[PDB]
Amino acid sequence: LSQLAAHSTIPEPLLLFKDNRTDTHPLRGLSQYGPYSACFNLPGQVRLAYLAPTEHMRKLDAIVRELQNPATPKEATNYYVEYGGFEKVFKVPLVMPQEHLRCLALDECHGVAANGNGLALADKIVQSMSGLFRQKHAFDVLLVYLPASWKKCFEYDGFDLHDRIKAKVAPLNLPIQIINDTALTRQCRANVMWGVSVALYAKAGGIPWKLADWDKDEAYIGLSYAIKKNAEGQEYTTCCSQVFDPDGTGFEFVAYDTRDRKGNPYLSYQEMQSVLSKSLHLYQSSHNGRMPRKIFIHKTTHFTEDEIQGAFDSFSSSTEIELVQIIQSTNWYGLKVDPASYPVDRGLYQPLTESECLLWTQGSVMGVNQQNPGQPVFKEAALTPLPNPIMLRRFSGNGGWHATCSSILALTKVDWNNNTLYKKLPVTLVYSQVFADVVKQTPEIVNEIYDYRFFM
Amino acid sequence: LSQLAAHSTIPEPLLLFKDNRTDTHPLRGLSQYGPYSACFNLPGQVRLAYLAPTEHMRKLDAIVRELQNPATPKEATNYYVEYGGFEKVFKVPLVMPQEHLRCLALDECHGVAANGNGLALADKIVQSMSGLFRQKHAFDVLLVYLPASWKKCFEYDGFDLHDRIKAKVAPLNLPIQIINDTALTRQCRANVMWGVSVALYAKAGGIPWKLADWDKDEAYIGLSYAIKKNAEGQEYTTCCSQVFDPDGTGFEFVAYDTRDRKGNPYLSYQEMQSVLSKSLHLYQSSHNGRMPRKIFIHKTTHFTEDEIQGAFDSFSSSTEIELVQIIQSTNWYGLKVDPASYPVDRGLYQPLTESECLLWTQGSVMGVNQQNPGQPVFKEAALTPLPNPIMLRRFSGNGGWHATCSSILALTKVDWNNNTLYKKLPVTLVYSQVFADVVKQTPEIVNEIYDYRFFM
Amino acid sequence: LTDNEFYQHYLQNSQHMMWFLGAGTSRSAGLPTASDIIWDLKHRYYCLHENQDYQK
RNA sequence: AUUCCUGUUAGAGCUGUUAAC
DNA sequence: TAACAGCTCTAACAGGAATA
Ligand SMILES: [Mg+2]
Ligand SMILES: [Mg+2]
Repeated sequence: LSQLAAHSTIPEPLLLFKDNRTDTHPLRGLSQYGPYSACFNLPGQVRLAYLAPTEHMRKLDAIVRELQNPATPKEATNYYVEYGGFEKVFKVPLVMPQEHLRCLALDECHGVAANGNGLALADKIVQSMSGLFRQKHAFDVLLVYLPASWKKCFEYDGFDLHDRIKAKVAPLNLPIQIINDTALTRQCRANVMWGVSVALYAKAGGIPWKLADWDKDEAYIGLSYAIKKNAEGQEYTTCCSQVFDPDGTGFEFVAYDTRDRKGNPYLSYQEMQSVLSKSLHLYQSSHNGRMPRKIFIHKTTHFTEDEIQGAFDSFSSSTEIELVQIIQSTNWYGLKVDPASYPVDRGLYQPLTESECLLWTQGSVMGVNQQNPGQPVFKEAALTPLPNPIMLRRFSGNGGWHATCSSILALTKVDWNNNTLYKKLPVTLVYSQVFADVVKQTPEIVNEIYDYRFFM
Repeated sequence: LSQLAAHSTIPEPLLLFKDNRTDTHPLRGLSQYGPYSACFNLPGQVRLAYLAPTEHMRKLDAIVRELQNPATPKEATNYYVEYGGFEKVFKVPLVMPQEHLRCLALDECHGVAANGNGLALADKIVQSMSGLFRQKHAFDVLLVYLPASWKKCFEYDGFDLHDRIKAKVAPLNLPIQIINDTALTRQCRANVMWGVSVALYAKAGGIPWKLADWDKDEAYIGLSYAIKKNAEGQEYTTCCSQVFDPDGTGFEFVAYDTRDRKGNPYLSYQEMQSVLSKSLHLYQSSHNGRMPRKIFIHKTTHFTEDEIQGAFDSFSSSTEIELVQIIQSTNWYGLKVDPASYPVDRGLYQPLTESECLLWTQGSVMGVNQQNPGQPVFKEAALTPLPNPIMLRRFSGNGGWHATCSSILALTKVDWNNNTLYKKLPVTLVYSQVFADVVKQTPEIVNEIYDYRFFM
Repeated sequence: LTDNEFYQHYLQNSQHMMWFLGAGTSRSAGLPTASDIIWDLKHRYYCLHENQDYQK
């Protein structure tokens, strides 16, 4: 009775890179081959701009210089790869801004920060951008710096400065790479350089890497929510992200609102149907009208009867729907035996119940070790000694745990904002949660949809 | 035989304002709803500085002071609405410049006024404003005042004072709104106040209004030229402009030189394909890299056989190129009968022959007039008794007069420098002409592209 | 009449109830409405005479 | 907020099971 | 609708760095 169903370890998903080469290590492949989207010239050159107070601009130009020159990894050398220099590794020059492409924040921002007013501080930071907006064509990415003296307005109740800035500059189409003092004072340098460089390339152009072995006929959907603590009650702001590989070479990753008020994170019949309608209409527009054949709707909470009925009735019979729920905190945890020195291989899925499975999005990864090749690497070794798996509670499917598990595993590796090897959750869930935070901070965003490069 | 093809009256295009409240009449919509960028709060407060001889300094204060007070129109009262002041109409405070920002024209300028040296006067004015180079963050718009005593150097053969001043100041990236005695002289105060208020708000970085429901996938190119009277021959300066709408909410308007020597205003294969490739890259940079699905080109003269092929070879198959030539001088003119008491409706386009149509850019507009409500308004009733229809000659568009006619009609309404209802030409043509003058005066501008807010 | 009382009235006597459904239920059945039909017709009409790409 | 998710402190949201009203 | 049980989530903080 102690013998469970046999598991199968899904191998490490391959990532499409420069010249359609595949390598499961993102940074190693980027150094070796280059970005997938560099095959075409979406970014001609990464022209930057600075927005910071006059005192701390030297930090911005210093960090840009550090991006220009190669760096070596000091911490987590088990996984990271030596930086080859932005021009060498992304095959595109990184242009330092000239005098007019380099703005100065108003001194009134300091007064507002001393006053402890987050809303007015974000408004003033945005209003400082007019000098660059007269030259919006000149630059591609704006590096907004915030001095530590503004910490009092960085994060407090009912507010978040980063989300407010992102929601204020998203309709203005300019990507923004916010830099705090943390990126400056992080012990290691190759960490910050790799993260900032991949973010800069994604926000100026896009697609640093693309997941291979992706059927063009599947659209993956992830719903996630956030809470705004009202004085009387609460507001549950839920938003949905969508990923798919279209007929064109440009892999698409978008997010959107879901509309009024919600008291619970469970969508009703009409709201679920409307969101799903918007989703497959977006897919059809990106697929010249072709119907999706596989749909994956990942939700952090269980689908009610209304949500499943809305899913069933929104599509036609030809498009099978894979309604799956992702559980983050679970009691179970495993230990590999042959007992192994390193924890269980990443990607092992263990069918517990006919509808509930354990997926090991965390765990040892093979073939991505730089030093002592052949040794396994545990991404979260610093944080945890063992990997905590997630629970997939399939609410609607025809058959095959492998089909959804491999899709989730491949969706855990295409977060360009993530410096590390993978993510505990699929990019759909994480982007839906990020956009949920953004919408909760700024409710007047429900009108439009946005690409990933805006909010990553 | 006296029967012509049925004319079609294109409706008056709508303009987008704050909270996306559409209106045909720009100033009335500005009064009722405010600037388009008011929702984004992009300009925030507007901070402006002065640069004039001290003997006239007070005048500037006066007009600026009178910018902050209501004004009631006395001339063209049939169109102009009551002015409410910068604080009320634009929902934005007008900032009194401090003594540190306020500058005085250096004395030797007055002396060179006697010498009749335009280049020396312009350079001396630039050196006078050089005290404002370091304090670029403090102010947004500079208000250069040229006294009537300098009229000797205002305009003379081969030199334009305002053109030279703006050509010198644009590479330094600081807008100026040159003010002469005309703005003070001019009887109707509300007319000038609307003009200066809109000009200053748009020069700060805001957008007073935008084309309602404008397609973001169409780019409207416009090429114009200017004459430099060389000693031996002639010089033709050709420059292009773009008025496309980026993926964001705001919209762009940028002109650039088409470039070594030209004796004819017809771009060759190489030059035309180069300027169109630069335009294509400019459009790609804003829309993440998406092709323009349709391109409009407005040239003042006919397209050559080589020039059409040059325009074609610069784009892919998906792009639709509608080459159009705009002719202002025609023997035709229209009379409206039901004999209408008011001239022929604006936007009434008459297809004369295959690839030749008559567009009535000038004409009566319904519902715009303020006094005597419900009556047509003729903007140019002061100058001409009847409107002069312009003529479109099509060279490349596969089909459809409606697309080009509506596009041009809507384009003649987004000239912020213009304080009247519309223009005779699309903003592409007029801004290409203005930048052609700027480049012809100053040859050292050909390298860089510039926004409309500088030269407007 | 509040909706709950209407539901109770209908449930009490549901054996004798004609239904009348005109063009309102079709909105939610995945088929175009009257306005959608009008806009489709306008699209075909405009694309036909003014020669413009239909799918563009 | 270059990143990652490990914990702490709390509250909700769902399900229920009773007692009702 | 008022408690009570579990399952799971986010909301604020804090926090150190890949088998030693
Ligand atoms: Mg980022
Ligand atoms: Mg002007």
